[PDB]
Amino acid sequence: AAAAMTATRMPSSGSSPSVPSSIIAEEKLLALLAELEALSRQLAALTQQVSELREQQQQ
Amino acid sequence: RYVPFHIQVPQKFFAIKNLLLLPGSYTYEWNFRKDVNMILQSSLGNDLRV
Repeated sequence: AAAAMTATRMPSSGSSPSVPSSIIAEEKLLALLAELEALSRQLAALTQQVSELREQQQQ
Repeated sequence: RYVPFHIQVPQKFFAIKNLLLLPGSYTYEWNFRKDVNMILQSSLGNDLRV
């Protein structure tokens, strides 16, 4: 009634960026698709000359 | 840090903030933000989502 009455008396907000580091970029990209063919070409050339041992030993 | 707030927000849009609206019924909608970086200001300027 008196004394104190003179003054006065959720779910999901879904953030995303959190506490990780900063990020950067560059545009000098992508030789790498050539080596996948270099590697599998030269791999064949190994077997090709293993065959050239065998095809001369068989003579 | 916790504040049950109560505020009166004024209309800033130039075309209507001073318009003398004549008799009739009018739809009046507005959109309000929830983004604390937009809504609040901090002395350090730190991120408030984090």
